[PDB]
Amino acid sequence: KSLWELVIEQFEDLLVRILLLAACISFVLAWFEEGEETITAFVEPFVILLILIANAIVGVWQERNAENAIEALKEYATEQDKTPLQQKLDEFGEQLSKVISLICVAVWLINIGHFNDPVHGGSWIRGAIYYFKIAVALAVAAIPQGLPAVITTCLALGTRRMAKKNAIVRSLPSVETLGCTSVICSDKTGTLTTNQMSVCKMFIIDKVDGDFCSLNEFSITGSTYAPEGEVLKNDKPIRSGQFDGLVELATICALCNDSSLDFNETKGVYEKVGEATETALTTLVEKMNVFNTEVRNLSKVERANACNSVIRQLMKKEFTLEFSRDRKSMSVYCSPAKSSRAAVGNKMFVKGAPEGVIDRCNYVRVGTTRVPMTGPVKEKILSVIKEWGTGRDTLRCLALATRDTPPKREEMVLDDSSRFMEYETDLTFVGVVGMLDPPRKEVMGSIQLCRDAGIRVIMITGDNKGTAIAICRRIGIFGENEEVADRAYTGREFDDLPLAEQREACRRACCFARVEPSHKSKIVEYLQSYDEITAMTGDGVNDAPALKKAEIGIAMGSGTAVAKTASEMVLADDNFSTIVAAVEEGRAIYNNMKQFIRYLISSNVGEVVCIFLTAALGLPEALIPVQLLWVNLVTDGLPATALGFNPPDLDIMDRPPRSPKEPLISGWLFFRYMAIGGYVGAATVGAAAWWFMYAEDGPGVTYHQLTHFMQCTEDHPHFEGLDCEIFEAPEPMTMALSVLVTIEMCNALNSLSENQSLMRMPPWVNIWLLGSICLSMSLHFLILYVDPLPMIFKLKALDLTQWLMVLKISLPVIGLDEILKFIARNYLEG
Ligand SMILES: CCCCCCCC/C=C\CCCCCCCC(=O)OC[C@H](COP(=O)(O)OCC[N+](C)(C)C)OC(=O)CCCCCCC/C=C\CCCCCCCC
Ligand SMILES: [Ca+2]
Ligand SMILES: [Ca+2]
Ligand SMILES: [K+]
Repeated sequence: KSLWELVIEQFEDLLVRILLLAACISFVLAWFEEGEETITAFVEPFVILLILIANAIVGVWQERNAENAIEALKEYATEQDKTPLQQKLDEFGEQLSKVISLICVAVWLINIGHFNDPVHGGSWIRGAIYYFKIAVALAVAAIPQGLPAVITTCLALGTRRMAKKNAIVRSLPSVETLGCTSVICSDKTGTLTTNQMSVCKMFIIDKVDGDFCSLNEFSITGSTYAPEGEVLKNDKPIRSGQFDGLVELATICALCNDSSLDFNETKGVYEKVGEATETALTTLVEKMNVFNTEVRNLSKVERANACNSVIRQLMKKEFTLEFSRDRKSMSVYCSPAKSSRAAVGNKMFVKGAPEGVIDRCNYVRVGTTRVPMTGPVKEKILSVIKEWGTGRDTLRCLALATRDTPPKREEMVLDDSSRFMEYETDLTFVGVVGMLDPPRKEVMGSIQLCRDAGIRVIMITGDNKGTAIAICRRIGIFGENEEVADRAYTGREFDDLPLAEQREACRRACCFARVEPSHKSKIVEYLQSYDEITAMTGDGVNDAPALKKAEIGIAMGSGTAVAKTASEMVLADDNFSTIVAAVEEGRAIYNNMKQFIRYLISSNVGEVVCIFLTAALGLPEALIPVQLLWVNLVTDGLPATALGFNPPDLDIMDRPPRSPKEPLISGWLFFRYMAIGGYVGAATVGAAAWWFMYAEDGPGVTYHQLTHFMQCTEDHPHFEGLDCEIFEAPEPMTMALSVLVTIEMCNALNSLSENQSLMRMPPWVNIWLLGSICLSMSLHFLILYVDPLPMIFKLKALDLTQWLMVLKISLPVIGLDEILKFIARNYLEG
């Protein structure tokens, strides 16, 4: 059950029922009076009922549009769980219910002296019932009904829109927190950058003298997974079969990888089989072709695996050593089979992260030579390792080596992967392949959007800290000259920090490189310590316990279904930009709720000001009960509902993330409610008071007469030349009514955005609201001009002259908010 539904939606229904009851009591009592057997006696109950029918029709169509949105999305627990927002809306509704109740009792109490008035027949009871019908009808009107159905729509409206932007939400209460997101922690590879990495640069050993180590760098072209491209040396097109060093490197590439290149004929472009990393080497082999096999004549469907198949028989893989996270490399054992190359012994190819394959290296091959890995051969090639991955391109270096004297196959463990590393201690060295994946377009811009939004991004990659930082500088996470030695840590560094110092690091960090699986859950632990709403991404099962600890666990479309199920939202895009585009939508929905609430509260305040003002001033009452019901049906109805179709605001990603601690209504916003409320409630009684004092063929009276109108029968000398029954005239009541309905249709236009002016976001930015306004307006004109109708609601037709007065009075309500929305943008926001 819902506390808001119980105290507002249901309470409003009982009020209508007891209102109708009050009507039918007046019906029975209007029999014992004389001349009251007229055919007007049934009219009032017949209207309160007839309006209740239309108010119900609105309810049905408002519920039918809500259940459809939820179902259209779905198509294509000991009762103790509620969102902080749901706890606030239920606290709100309880206050509104209580406040309106006191307010309406006060309406009935301030009219005690008006009970025995001659207008009621001179009976105290007959008047005491009337003002009861007033207070109750006001209570029905004042109540902001329809909230849950409008939210339910918006909640599913954005969800359909998020799915359009590849953002697939697991749960619905999740999207509320998406807008409150403070920190977005995301994996670099696959998300912040596409998985289309190819080998663009590569270098090997050229000439070696003590402290004179020379390198032979190469630059390959064609960063697509295709043999399209030629290897270049010093910007000079040279065949790969011109250097003996490329021979050894190409050999390891095609033998250590388990990646194929199935050219899909229907695609037209070469595709990828296996892993993205290893696939690049396969494309590298074809683009090099040191064997100088016939290339062009081989068809598109086989060329990709052509030069790759030349080595499939040159040697043959015996067994392949698996990858281990500790060693950070992998190896194959290849005794030359079917090639008569077994006479020249057998070798062992390895492939992995530089440092591991260099520290555990003792020899450096020079084309077809062997040299003991000394000092200069190490530091003067690892300088290139650094300057490659730290430059403009930010390459992912991958050292390639070979073991000329491998341990016997008669001695090898397989159940223990930690032993694998010990089989790779002594080996030669060939070269290193520079490899890059490109960051997605405008991630740098999507990073920017977060910064403006006050949302912090934290990168979690597997690169070294040097290139990890270089990546952040490329995508604007870090400044090009900012000292980031305080905002970037590694697995070894973060663990070497004091426990209390570690959480302090998470208050400033934006990058993490070479990270243990346990750190992700350990970072969320620290981010939650600073009370930050954390959106964490993941792909592996190592991320699984972290996607439950984080506020918004974010999975991957290409990721395993284990994380996709145990998350709150899944990226079918595998894009980082999808994360923030879904954050934006989370904010857009909450704003749409605040526009809905603002319109109702502000307007309905005036409706309460209206009744209280005329009573406190001494003016003839502006509204009878059945008119108050018409105000509600027309303003609290379709126009307010269509407010849930407002477009996303403009100042949406510039304001800081909304805290769950923030009250539902701020101080300024409450004042803003009262101000607009204050005006419409005064502008409506000033409309009726205008008919009296200043209107043409509206009996011009002094303000003093109008205030003391009850003495008209007595004060003949003070009310000379006037008719006492003119204070019961329908024209002023029509002016008050027409203004109130118009000024609320104008106030609806104020709720297309919270702070953006109507100049920035025009009234036609929401067509559904325009139609709603048109409908309510035409419906009001129907009551005024279709002859049986004005008699019923005690109204008279308005001519063009006094319809313009309605405009002159109403339209400034747009003017007032524009004054306030100006102050909000320029004196509060920024
Ligand atoms: C016959 C009956 C009258 C009917 C009235 C209908 C109201 C019409 C609604 C809108 C008309 C706006 C046209 C004005 C042209 C300005 C263009 C526009 O684009 O405007 C943008 C600017 C502010 O924008 P900014 O933030 O970018 O510049 C701030 C940035 N910086 C500080 C660097 C400059 O102008 C703003 O929007 C300010 C807009 C305020 C204009 C209305 C104010 C008139 C005064 C009173 C009317 C209501 C009184 C009720 C009670 C009042 C009590 C106080
Ligand atoms: Ca209402
Ligand atoms: Ca209203
Ligand atoms: K979670």
